[PDB]
Amino acid sequence: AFLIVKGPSEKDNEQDPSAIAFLKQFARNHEKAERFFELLVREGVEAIIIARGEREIEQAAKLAREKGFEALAFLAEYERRDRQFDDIIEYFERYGFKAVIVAKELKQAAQKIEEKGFKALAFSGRIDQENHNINDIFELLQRQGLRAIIAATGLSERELSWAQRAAQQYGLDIIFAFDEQDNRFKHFLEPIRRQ
Amino acid sequence: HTDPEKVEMYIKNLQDDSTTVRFNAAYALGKIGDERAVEPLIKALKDEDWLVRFSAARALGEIGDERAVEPLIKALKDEDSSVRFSAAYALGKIGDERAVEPLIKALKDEDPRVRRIAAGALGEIGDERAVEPLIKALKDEDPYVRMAAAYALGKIGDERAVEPLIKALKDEDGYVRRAAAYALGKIGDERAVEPLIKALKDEDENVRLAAAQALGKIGDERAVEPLIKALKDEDRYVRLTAARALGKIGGERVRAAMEKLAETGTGFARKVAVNYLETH
Ligand code: NA
Repeated sequence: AFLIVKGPSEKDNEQDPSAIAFLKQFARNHEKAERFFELLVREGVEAIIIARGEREIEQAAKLAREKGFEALAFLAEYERRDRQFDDIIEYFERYGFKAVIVAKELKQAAQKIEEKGFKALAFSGRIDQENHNINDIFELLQRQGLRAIIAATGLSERELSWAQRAAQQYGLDIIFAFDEQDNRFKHFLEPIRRQ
Repeated sequence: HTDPEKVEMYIKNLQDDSTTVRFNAAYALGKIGDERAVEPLIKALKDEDWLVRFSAARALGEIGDERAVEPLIKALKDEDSSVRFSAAYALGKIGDERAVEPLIKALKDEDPRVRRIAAGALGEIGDERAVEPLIKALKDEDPYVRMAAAYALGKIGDERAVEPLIKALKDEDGYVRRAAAYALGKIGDERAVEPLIKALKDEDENVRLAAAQALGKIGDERAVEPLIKALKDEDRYVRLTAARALGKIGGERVRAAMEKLAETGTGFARKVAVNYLETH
């Protein structure tokens, strides 16, 4: 699937046309993106946690809590298993996340989550042949404090490369948990990507 | 095929009145790289929307044409920090020496990522003109700039950075120390041996990891024994690195330190002493 979560919020368009414009490719309503644009601005998420599904998250959340970062979670997580979906909201309790993205294109029982006072969104999409650069969400998040990515354990060599490639192309750091030789800092050794 | 039907199609969408269609056409121009798109994106470097400027700047570095340098050079002074980053990133991807002095100015930017990427860009260009300004960026308050400046100073490999990087092995952040150690390893100066030896006693398991690999790159023998106690490191990879870094600094000094570890060594220190004394 593809779905993000949101904390209870409190007090929160401005001078920002290009940012909400980039949300329009994936976000549906024009005010849909407009509300999820203010998602990234207020808390100023400074860390993106990338994972798959569970003890991996407490490692990266510790690693997100390892640089004074107000992190934002992202992971695959496909099917149901008690809690999980229910514990999505507890990530904000346990780890103190500012938002959690979960990657079920249909069904999309988002009202299972937003019933208990947790704002949510909807789909986005995966592999695409250079129609719309999805990766620039890192750039909009970068302007909203995103100083580093943090890759939890278990990410495939593609998701590791994709997140490390996103670390290069957007001036973001990435923290691991190839991940043990010089490739742990490939985005810094090679700040500019290649062929 | 890289048919020009899609090429000139996105090209005409750069003057579209929709922001989304503009930068999404600029991104396709970068992924296509057809050089018939240099001038249209240079005009898009001043689009009223920053993302179209960001995407066109990035796409100009994706095509890799000399005609984008001076436009991106002016795009370094853009009002939007992301466009400043994208232009500094693209200039590093083009790597033309015209961008050195502008990126040296971008080393004095306000976005700690533009200065970070200007450092990384100046490292890719490798112009020795950028050495002294990068040394000033070893004092930038942002650690990612100090670290990117250190990485760029090591990629340039100019000896002028050795002692600035030597004093950067005592920086409060462990990532810039990771870079200063990796940098001094690439530069391979005998001056850095003693400070990297002291960096082997660092609290960070990554600074010890780099300082071990650095001294393996330097190939100096004053760090043979400091690498032996590094073979008793609590971090697994610092141990394996010192095993790699000692096979580099070959000779009898490492051999005589192996026969005393094939005899009286324990743990991982004995593990590689026998394997080295096997494969001399
Ligand atoms: Na994504």
